[PDB]
Amino acid sequence: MQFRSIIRIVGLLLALFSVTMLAPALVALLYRDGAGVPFVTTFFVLLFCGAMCWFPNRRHKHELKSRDGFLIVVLFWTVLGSAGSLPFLIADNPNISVTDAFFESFSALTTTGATVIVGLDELPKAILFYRQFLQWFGGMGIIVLAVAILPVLGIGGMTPRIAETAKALWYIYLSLTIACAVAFWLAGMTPFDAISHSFSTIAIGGFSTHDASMGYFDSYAINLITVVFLLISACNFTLHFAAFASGGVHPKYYWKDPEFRAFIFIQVLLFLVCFLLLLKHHSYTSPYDAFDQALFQTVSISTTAGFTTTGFADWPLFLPVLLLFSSFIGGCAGSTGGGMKVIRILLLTLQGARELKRLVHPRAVYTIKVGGSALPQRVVDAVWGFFSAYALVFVVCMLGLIATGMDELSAFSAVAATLNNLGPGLGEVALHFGDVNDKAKWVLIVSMLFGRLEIFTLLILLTPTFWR
Amino acid sequence: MQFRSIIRIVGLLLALFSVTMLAPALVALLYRDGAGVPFVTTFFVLLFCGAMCWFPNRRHKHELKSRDGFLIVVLFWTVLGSAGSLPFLIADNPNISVTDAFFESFSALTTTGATVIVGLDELPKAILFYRQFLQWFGGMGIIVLAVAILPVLGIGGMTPRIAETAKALWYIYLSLTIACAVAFWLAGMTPFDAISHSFSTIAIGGFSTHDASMGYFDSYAINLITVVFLLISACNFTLHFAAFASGGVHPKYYWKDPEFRAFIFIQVLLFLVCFLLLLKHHSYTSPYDAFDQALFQTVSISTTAGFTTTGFADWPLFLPVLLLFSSFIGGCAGSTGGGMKVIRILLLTLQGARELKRLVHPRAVYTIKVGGSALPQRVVDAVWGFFSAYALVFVVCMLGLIATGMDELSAFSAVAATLNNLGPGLGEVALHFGDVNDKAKWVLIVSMLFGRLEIFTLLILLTPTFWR
Ligand SMILES: [K+]
Ligand SMILES: [K+]
Repeated sequence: MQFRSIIRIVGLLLALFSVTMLAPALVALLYRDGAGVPFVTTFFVLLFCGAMCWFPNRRHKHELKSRDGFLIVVLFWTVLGSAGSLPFLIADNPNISVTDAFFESFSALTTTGATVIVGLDELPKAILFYRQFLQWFGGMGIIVLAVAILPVLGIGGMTPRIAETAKALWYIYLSLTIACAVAFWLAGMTPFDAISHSFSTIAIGGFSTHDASMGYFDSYAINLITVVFLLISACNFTLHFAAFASGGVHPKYYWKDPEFRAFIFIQVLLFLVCFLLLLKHHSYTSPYDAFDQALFQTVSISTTAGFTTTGFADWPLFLPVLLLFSSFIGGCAGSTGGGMKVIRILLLTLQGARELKRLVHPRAVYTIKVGGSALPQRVVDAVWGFFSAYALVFVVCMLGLIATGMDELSAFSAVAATLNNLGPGLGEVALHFGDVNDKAKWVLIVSMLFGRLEIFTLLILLTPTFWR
Repeated sequence: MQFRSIIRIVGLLLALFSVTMLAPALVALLYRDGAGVPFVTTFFVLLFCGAMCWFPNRRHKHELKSRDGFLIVVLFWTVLGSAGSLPFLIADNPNISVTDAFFESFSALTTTGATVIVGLDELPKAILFYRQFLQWFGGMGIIVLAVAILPVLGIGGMTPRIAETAKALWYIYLSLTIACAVAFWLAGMTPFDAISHSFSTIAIGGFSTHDASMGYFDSYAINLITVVFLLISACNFTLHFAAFASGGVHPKYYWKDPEFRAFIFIQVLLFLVCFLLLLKHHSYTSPYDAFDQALFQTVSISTTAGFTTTGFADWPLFLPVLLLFSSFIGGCAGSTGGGMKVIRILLLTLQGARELKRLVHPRAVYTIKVGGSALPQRVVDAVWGFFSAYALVFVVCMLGLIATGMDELSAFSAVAATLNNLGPGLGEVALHFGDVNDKAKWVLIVSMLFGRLEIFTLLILLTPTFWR
């Protein structure tokens, strides 16, 4: 099991985390205020803990088989998500509840995007920043996690070299959060509203400074930037490594990957169906606004990002509800997405197809292939075993949220907002957490843990056969 | 393709069906009234059609491969369900709409149990009978269909001998609808309310004479009979053939089958969780009533029967919603059930299990086995390919119902009531069809067609590769 060597990397992360608490405090000094003291408390609070899991240790046992790696990523999200709830807890200045602080933290970390703190428009910019930061960080926590996770769950798609992997990611990540934040600034976003939004935009997070997210400034120019960098960020960073470990070698590098392709078909089709139905029901008086809102939504909520510019005014009930299911897809694998990713669908619809044909030609031998042949005994089994589970989780979560207190259709929209790391409600406009049954807030946090770990990795902790 | 030889069995069925229209008319002569003339019109109306598909024919081409059988059972339910809407259409005495007549017919035939005609308490007993009959018939239509359907979709669980199969079923069927109807009569049900209820009870139908179904007479004695014959009927007739092709050879014949076992565990556990939560929230003042209602519900709605004695008074929101998901199981295979049957779950949870283990011991070779080993390349693929489809259907149906007009959570409860051939609503008490958006009534009819054909057999009609 090698518990020790684990607690050591926990102290490494705890400690490695504290060093972040400064960036927001740097802001409660620079920007106005003076009330970002709860970060400097947190900085010592956690800096201290870290080197107290790591000092009574110093024991690099490397790898340590399957049963360790699982336990690690669970802790990674488990712990650093709990820590995050400290500056909220402490800084009882934009004073929040405890479950609230936890929620607004885990949701911040997991690039989910679900808020319990309202009236954030006028807050301390050290606290406003901390919220966007955790998303930008968690955002990294995923891409490097979706490269050192393939050794386990993410198959069919080390110790001193996994490092020089992420190393590369940092750049793709950094290039984007700047390439964006600048483009956002030219849009006219205050520098702070350009760097705190370009944080939660690459991370498919969903957090905003403004209370009404991208309701923001009605600028088609901003809504055009976001939608672009969502599409980009929502598309698999190992394909970016391809376009940008060389330079102008980008072209067909993308159009050649089928998941990237499939994803593009889905985005065009989804927008089509959404944009056209905005015009059938005359939801806007200017077929331009139709274009604006339709295209933004089918992209932000499709990719499990979570940004919203509409209340869904005269929008046909259909469109949100359709958009609520969209979130079950969105985000190529190895992206910042979160629904059972693009391929898992792509595959699913192929593996299902094979099944109908296997009804007419029960002789012929088909083998599900993407460019060159999946593994119809093995990876095929993994996909539509994951699906089932995904649904089993969803059903238990909704059923536990319904017991917990809150109503039927809401539990529905809540788990759907959480499990796909989406953020908003989206059903029949009932979309606001925070003042939810408190027990329910926990069910919810434990729901977005499932969505981030793609179920198994954490589902397997309950197994009997994971314990020995 | 052999179209001809098909249209011939259609005329055989149409005609073979007309001969039934007399049984209800026999009642509009015996029982009071005099207004069961629309049955005798129907009797000639259809008797005529039948021998007009079958006379310009007489061409027994036998079997005719896969692509015919599929087309047949589709027509079976498609046509005989349309005919059924005739005595309703005609008998504009308990006068009904057209989509209403079709709905109240398809739902009657498919042992679904969803009604659009209200105030049926005081109606012509020829029409009241016809409703229960269609369920009793359709009830047969399923057991003989789940024995001459294994040659196609129902695998891993002919022409002059498939006959002497059903032959046997008729008896098991007949024994039960009498064994019951008598027990119901001693309960005190009027003879007619004993034979029209013992119709829709074996057929896991759900239809009642009384408007408030088994609200009926508050007798624990009736609620005790129904629950028994539901459990019995809800359990796989080829296991009955075992206990009763010999006699006292019943004993472990059941307890040895794993699906029968699995089903029993689910019934006890479900009732436990339901019965105990009725006492935690003090929903009844006499822990006896708790026992009564809890046990009835977790059986009628679990097995996709659909009978209800409660409105769900002080019942915790949780329990109905939990019961609404229950309907996705219920009914061993080769029963009168309708959820993706007991095994499909049983298997599903096993095939899922195998998947977690395949995360820890990626070397070891597991093979999902029930008594002696399913086919981890083949039947396993079929199960959780069916599941996915089941969910795909559900989602499209709910999304089409939501477009069609009706609201979000209702569409949810409607498709869930239709696809599992359940009958009632069950969500947050909003449970009444009939006066629903009319287009939606069709989406609903075409939803319970899917539930009865277990998806594929009709899903495959849309295929490209089914057409040549
Ligand atoms: K999000
Ligand atoms: K039923």
